[PDB]
Amino acid sequence: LSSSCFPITLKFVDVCYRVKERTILSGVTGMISPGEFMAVLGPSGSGKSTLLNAVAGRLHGSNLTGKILINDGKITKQTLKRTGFVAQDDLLYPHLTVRETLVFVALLRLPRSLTRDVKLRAAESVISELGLTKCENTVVGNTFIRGISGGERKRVSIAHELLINPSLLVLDEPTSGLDATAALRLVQTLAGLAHGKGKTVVTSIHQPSSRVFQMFDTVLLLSEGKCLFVGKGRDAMAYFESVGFSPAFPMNPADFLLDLANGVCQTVRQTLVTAYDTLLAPQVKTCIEVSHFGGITTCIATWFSQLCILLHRLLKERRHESFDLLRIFQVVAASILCGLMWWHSDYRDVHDRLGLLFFISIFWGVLPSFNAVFTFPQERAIFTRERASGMYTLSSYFMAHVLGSLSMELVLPASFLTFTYWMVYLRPGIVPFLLTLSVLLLYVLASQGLGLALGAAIMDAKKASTIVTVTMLAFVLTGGYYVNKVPSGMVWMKYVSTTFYCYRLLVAIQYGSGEEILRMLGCDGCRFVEEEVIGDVGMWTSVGVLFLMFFGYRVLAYLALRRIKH
Amino acid sequence: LSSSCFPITLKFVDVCYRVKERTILSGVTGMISPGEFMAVLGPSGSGKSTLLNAVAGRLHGSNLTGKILINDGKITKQTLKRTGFVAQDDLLYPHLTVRETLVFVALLRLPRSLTRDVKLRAAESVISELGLTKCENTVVGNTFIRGISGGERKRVSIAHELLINPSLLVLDEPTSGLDATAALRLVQTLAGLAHGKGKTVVTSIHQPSSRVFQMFDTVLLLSEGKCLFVGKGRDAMAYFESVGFSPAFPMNPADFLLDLANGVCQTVRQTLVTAYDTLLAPQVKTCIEVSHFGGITTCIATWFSQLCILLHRLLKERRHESFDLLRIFQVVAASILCGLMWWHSDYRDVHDRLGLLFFISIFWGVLPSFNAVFTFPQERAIFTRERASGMYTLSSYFMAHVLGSLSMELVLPASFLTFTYWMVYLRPGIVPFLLTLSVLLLYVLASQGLGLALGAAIMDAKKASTIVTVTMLAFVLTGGYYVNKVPSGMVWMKYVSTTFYCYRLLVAIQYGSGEEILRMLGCDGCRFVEEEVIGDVGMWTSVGVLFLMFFGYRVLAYLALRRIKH
Repeated sequence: LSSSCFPITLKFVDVCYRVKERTILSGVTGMISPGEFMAVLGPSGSGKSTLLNAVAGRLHGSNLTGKILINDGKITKQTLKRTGFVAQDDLLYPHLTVRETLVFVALLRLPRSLTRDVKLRAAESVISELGLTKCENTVVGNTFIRGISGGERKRVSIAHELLINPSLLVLDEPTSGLDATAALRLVQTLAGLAHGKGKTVVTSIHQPSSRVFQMFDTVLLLSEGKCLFVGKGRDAMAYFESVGFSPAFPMNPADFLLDLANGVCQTVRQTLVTAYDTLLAPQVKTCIEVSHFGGITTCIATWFSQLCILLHRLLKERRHESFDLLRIFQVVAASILCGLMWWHSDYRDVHDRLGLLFFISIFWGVLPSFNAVFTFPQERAIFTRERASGMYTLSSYFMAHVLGSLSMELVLPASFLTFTYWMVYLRPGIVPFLLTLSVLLLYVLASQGLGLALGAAIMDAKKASTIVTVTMLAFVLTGGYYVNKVPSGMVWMKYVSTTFYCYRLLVAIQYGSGEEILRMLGCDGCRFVEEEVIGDVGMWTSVGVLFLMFFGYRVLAYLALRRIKH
Repeated sequence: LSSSCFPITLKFVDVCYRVKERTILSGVTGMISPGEFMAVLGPSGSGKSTLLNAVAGRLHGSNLTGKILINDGKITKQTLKRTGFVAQDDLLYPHLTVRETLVFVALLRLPRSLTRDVKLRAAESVISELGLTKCENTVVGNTFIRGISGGERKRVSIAHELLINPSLLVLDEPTSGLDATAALRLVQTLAGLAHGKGKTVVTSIHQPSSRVFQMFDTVLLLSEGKCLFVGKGRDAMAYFESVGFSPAFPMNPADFLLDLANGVCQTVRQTLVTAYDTLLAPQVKTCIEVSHFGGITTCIATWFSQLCILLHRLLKERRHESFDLLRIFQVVAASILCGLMWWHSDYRDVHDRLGLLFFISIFWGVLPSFNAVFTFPQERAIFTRERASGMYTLSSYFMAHVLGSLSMELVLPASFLTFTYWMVYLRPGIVPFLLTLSVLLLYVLASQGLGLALGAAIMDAKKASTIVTVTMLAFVLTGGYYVNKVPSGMVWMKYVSTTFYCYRLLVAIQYGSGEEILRMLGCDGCRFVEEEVIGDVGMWTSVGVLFLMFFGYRVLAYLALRRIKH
């Protein structure tokens, strides 16, 4: 909102940064007043992006030296309520629209003390302020999904920070990758935020155009971290002229200053360092000195409010993954092939029924585990950016993925079984169908948690697609169908198999405790119904271990995500 | 080489291009003399990239109008021996070094009449000319594999065209994506090719810097396709000044001309169109008028020379795919799991041996088919660019992929079987091992050709990874192990299965024509060795169909690639 926008007079004196002892900054000094649009200029590797991260307050410790002052005071936690940092990379969900993106951010970022209709009025007030009205119902997209323009993807990211009404806006190269005229209108917007709304905007332009440079108020030019010039942009050429450096051909003045910052001026970098420290840097240093200024029920309902908005956002986005048309075709074709190869099958052919019930165990253990290993690596960049700026606390983020995957992932196994239970002539009745559906859906969830835990432990999505393939290969081979005479050192491995407990449960639903197909076959091929259809584990032992793998593989996925800060 | 470089005086008069009736060009007229470096300026959507494609001669037909003249003559096939087009996207193989990239191109592009030591001297003469000596042993890489710089990836692509010694070099936005100083040294190189080597260079710079614009000789400025200015770049500001358009603030002169090309000059596009057609365009038009100028054994050995260089290049590149460390681990872990679950297995346990030999059939049919479906979609951009510029003719390209996949893809199945033949206690002897290895390697090749044909027919690598999964699901289910009582309408489907013929061949090698395990079991469970181990197909019928699928799936992969021009 365009009120007085409570003022921030940012100062920094003697900021020195050293990473390992490469000095990135070595004595920068300046101050940015309210209503001022500063542009930080400099070549690559000059310390532009490091000075802005120290201005924003997100490079702390003993690597940093010097003082950064917000209204003659240090950077507390109550000053970072009024500071907004727009990073260089825009991390957005591609399948949300522009209005849906900024409504969900306005419900998570703005305080809970406000009404819901107030927080939708704060999201429609940054769409019109940044000029996002014409694209507000268009999806965001990415390089694959076609969506909004490249200059409007930057305005969606500035709108994430403009929702909390910051007094200081720090942008890290916002015009990089835009056009010539989309980068001019972005600088026209950021200058209007400072001149016409009382903010303090500081940004770092990479290679300014001719009329882009005409829009800055103040310019700070860095060579390798030693700050050649601080002052008005219309006074930059007249200073370097009366130290002895004038251009020869018609230049963009932003091309002339970046020539001096390298020391490639045609007819000097250490000449301009001492020239700054004898004409201008005393005058800046006096300006630093002259300028002188619920209960336990509320934190539970805050968690359930954050979960319901995160679940509602995740369902509009992660339903193009679950119901991908190449994923539906893979289950539709498996339903037709399973229902044609075992069409009107006989329950007295025991060896064919057990290969039916084992193919269901292979297919619905390999397929949910392989898709779930991409869930957490794909959103590591969006989670880290949005958890750092408030918005959630990894308990509501994780539970919105746990609850949002019990919903989307159960539609396709339930449609597989409804199709191929009555064509394949499995055990008739409403009760054996609902027990077969209950065991299959509990197995799909217990096998999905194996991929969630491996994807959270190995945050590489390709290195973990190999470990879940080797793990599901050992689970299928010990599931109890391929090998009957297991060697003595390998009989333990079936008890950690997820496929072993689903398959033993499906045989107990279809065949019982033997003794009814023994009233169909003689024997009561005699031990072929004494090691295959009666088994070893009970029915309640097999159910309780599939529940221990449902809860246990998602506790391990939480603890894997808890250690990364990612 | 820096000789006289036989001169090309390119002319174009009244070039009009219309795609569907959007006019991209509407009457461009100019001429580029030898020893001249022209820069084509203009905003986006102005017809820069279309004028250069018409200059290079790669937009022909009736969409184009007007004349393009090379030394007062039309564009034949003998003038495109001397024209080199450097496109905007650089399509290189990431695992070759810079010297290996330009040696393989020098052996394929340069004529066969030369000696081999001459063609390595022509590849080391464009590395030093473009200044690629310091990076010549570094791999090229991409966004994933770390390699050479972004400005050196452009110099590798200019070296592809500088190998044939062209007289006319056409570059389509070469400084796009580079730095400020890497784009200056590239223009310094292209100006040295025109000024110091007698070439005719014409390029289209997107957003020139201040001193980049000082390096052009002539400038052609387009608005939407109507050519506002043709002349020297040092005379561009003085022309627009004396028609009534001077800038107000210090500008880069390339920013001022692109302002006039849009009609956004501060204080006009149709004003400058007629101003060009009344002062300069007569003067150009007179300059168009005043300027006035083995046997059948050799084509077989040319094919085998192209095959041997394409095979040698493919082995250095496609061995990081075949011997990926996550692909070796998938086969090493399957060897240990197969050798532990069937450790010292008994041949009298028939049902366990048949599940061993069927797991080998599933694993080595699913794994080569899925990897082969990415082979041809991944190189569709590099094949289309390099087949158009000579270099090969799709028969040597396809046979270098057929022969280069009988080599790399057979190492990992042969190591699987050498490990798990003697631990699993399969049939002892040198003869049954070599027959089991022969059947497995012929099955790996017949199953690899299924993925090659599906990847060449569907050039989407993700849509075809789904069809090869559905196809291999129908092949495993009809392979003869899961279902014994197949319904009557589905017994035909096993005869198109690749898995059916490998599995029937493995059972015939291990068990013979029954009758020797019937001397171990009584019966001669009686029909369990009469429908499982004796089967239906013979041994020579099963071998001849696996050969018909080896040759037949690669004829279909050739005919799929033959229709796309891609």
